[PDB]
Amino acid sequence: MKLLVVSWGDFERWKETKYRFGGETSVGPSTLPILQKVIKPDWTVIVLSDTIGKDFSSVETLREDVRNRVMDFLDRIGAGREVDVIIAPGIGEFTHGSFRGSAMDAYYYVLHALSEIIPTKGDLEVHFDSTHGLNYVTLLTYRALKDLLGIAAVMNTVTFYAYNSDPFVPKITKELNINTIETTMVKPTPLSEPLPGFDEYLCPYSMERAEFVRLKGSLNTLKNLRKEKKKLEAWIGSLLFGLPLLFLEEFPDIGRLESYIEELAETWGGAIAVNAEEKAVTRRLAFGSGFGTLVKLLFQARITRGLLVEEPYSIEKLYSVSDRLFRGSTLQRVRVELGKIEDKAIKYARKGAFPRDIPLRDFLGFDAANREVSPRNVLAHAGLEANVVEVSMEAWEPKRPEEEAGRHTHLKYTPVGLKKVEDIVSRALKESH
Amino acid sequence: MKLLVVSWGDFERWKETKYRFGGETSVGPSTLPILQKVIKPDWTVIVLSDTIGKDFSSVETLREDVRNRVMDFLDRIGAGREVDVIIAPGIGEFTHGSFRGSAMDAYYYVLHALSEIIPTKGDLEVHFDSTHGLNYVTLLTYRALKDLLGIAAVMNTVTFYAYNSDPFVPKITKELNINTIETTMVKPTPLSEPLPGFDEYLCPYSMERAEFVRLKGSLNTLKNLRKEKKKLEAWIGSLLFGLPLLFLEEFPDIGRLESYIEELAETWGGAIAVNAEEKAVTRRLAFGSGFGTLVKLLFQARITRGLLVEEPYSIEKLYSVSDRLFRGSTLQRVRVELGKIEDKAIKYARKGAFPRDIPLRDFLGFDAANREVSPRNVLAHAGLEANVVEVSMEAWEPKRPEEEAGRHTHLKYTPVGLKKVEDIVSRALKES
DNA sequence: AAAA
DNA sequence: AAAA
Repeated sequence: MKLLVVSWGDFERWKETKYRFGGETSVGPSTLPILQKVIKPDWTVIVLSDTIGKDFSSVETLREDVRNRVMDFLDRIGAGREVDVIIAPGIGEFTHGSFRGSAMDAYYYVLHALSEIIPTKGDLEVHFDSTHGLNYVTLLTYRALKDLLGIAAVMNTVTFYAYNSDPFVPKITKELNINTIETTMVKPTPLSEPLPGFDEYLCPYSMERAEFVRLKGSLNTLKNLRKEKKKLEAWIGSLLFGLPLLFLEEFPDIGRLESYIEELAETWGGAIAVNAEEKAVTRRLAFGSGFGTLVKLLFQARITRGLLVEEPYSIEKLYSVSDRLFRGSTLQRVRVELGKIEDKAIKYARKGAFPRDIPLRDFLGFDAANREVSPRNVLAHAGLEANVVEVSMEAWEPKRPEEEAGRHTHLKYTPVGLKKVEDIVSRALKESH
Repeated sequence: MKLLVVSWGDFERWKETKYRFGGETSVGPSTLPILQKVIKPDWTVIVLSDTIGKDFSSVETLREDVRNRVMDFLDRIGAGREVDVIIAPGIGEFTHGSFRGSAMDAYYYVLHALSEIIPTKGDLEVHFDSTHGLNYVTLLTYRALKDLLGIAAVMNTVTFYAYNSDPFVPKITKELNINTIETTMVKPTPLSEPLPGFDEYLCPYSMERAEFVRLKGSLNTLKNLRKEKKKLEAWIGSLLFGLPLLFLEEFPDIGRLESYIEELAETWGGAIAVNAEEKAVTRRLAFGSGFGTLVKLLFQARITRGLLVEEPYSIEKLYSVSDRLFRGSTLQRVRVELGKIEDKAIKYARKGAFPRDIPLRDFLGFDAANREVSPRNVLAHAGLEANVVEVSMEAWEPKRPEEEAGRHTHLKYTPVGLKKVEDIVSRALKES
């Protein structure tokens, strides 16, 4: 899958010129048709400001205005119609109207928008054109694009290209070259944020104290997230710290996450007052970092959902999950920890012993010296700490126990053990931020 | 230490407006004084396109012309004397001149320029303004800033703020708000890319390929990296994978890296052909990714230079280094591995035993026929693998061995061991 | 806790 | 809001 994103300003104010790209040449007011010809994308994404709209009779009338205007422009230029248009919440006081709100709303809106567009299965080749864009929309789109591709890179190969044209001077210009200003193999960056406090999901921009308190107080998200917070932070830490069993046991509910993001996005959408007479759009609620963290969390869940399996978790399963999620010394320490339990399972099996629901400490034959559960031992042993994990060997007739022990040996956090791991991994994720 | 960086285009064509920022107000043509007034920066940086240069005699009368007119404009609105001015190489075909070259040369030049300005000690509060910026220069300056602060974040606390004002619209404009577009705690990202092939340090933009090969041949830098490439990638791997002994032993020569960069820099600049009559700059050499990696490598070395402790490398010193350099699970892995060697060294000290110049396998007491050095065992055991490391205990009169053993127990790689580790860590960094 |  |  190849993906072309373009940051656009006011497209009706652009001059006809000549564009050079990949040896091909193009006459027109936009870089898009030559970008599509050369790159041949599987899908195109256009990101432009809300401020281009010229109708204030409704918020949806303001977006059907801007959309139709873009649909005309794509016909004027040789551009296709396989396109998604993201109408981002823009700021300022213009000749044809006024738009107030948090400037950071565009980041959270575009992040949320791109989250539902960027494919969650297979490799990504992403092309970003900034020739036509506004400074602050372009930077926040670049940032929102990168942050998601960083989570995509955990499971899949992600190459990122960025283009800007030669600068346009009124009449000195004859041909503009479309230059590659970036070419990057996106590094895998799993989410390393804790869920923030319940002030930083939706904030009041221009709203009376009592009215905001009623909206905030009405949200199912904040009520639910209060109790679900620790487990989601335990899962976030599972990817970051190299804990393959906690990844599986703490895999989040995608439906519930989808529910939280739609609820907040809708409260924000509904809190936009479009004053039809005096041509003013006021976004009376602003998105917080908490909304951003949730969007990223659900994206990481979608990216990695294919690894999840049913409740009996074998050492062979933890091996394969680990080889996908982890790299470098994190991966190799996990393989050594699974290896030590595997090699012990093999010894038991040679003797015709198949222990069931036994603590890992009793499985590996530890001393009675330490039963306390430290962050040191939890983090250092890929979360397979001796005092929290329970082991069960399903019985079989061994002929080559070296290769069949892995499938028949299962690991499980004790109900007490899981809560000790949750506290440690949650606290460590919050202390590392 | 608070830092302020601003992205500027053509600073003359801006009109008088007033600005609102953080419970203050200001009148003038740029946001810099009201930013300085609220932010209270210990230093200011200004990144410009060199395309605004008018007098074309040669390169020093372009970086003069622009620095002249920047310093005139900074007297007009009282920006003070605490300012650094980066005249980044721009491209295009303009009213008063023509600048040709690679679009990406601005990134590497600003990266290089920023690598020498940004403090390499103490916490950082970086403030960034995109109000006045060109499209590409602002985007590359932003990326250049983030790439360096990510490495700075390894050792210090780095908070980053970005600003862009309400859009200046000439009719119906009363006052523009300085909007905060970004506020983030910068995540520690240690350098995680190998040094490339000796192709991609300088590339010919507009140089006949026979001339480039001649020039690439006269560079001492590429001939010196030929040797060092592996030993430097091993050091890069040391930070990324949590290998504290390899970090100390492979610690790069800063004076030497300084001389590589300055040579690649002054070579690039010496291949800029200015033509006074045609009014045309041409940057015949382009900066490659290899130049960027060397600047980032040097910056990471400056950031972590304080940790290069005096020899020999004791368990106590390795703990101290590790406690500063590593986080999360990687730190605990390293602490557990130093704890294994420490606890053994205590058991030895109790019996009155102080082994000297002993392989770590013999120190820990290992079976035969596990002498093959696997990537698995080097990366998984904080690079302290039993077949590559040599332990020494300087004999002492113990009183509390549990406290004393850490100081008196030294670790080093065997001459053969270090090359296998270098090979393993270099290879692991390339598969990335 | 690698060959507690 | 193709160099506020």
